[PDB]
Amino acid sequence: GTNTSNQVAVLYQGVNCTEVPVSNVFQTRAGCL
Amino acid sequence: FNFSQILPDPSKPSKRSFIEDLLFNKVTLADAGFIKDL
Ligand SMILES: *[C@@H]1O[C@H](CO)[C@@H](O)[C@H](O)[C@H]1NC(C)=O
Repeated sequence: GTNTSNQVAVLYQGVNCTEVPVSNVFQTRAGCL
Repeated sequence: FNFSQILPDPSKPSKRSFIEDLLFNKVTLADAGFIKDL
């Protein structure tokens, strides 16, 4: 929420994102963080 | 009173107890993993 900062993080829903990730990668059962 | 079957067995792999496990297996449904019923 902008009232505090303006930094955000990204999540891809369905991907083996090690493979097609298109810093700070981390794999989840729910996708790419 | 012996609440053995219902109380979760530590040795059981899943924390699910005897009765709980039986139930899960009966219903033919287990989506293991969600990185993608058809
Ligand atoms: C992503 O792909 C690699 C390739 O071998 C695989 O080892 C890994 O298990 C995959 N990720 C998931 C969450 O299955």
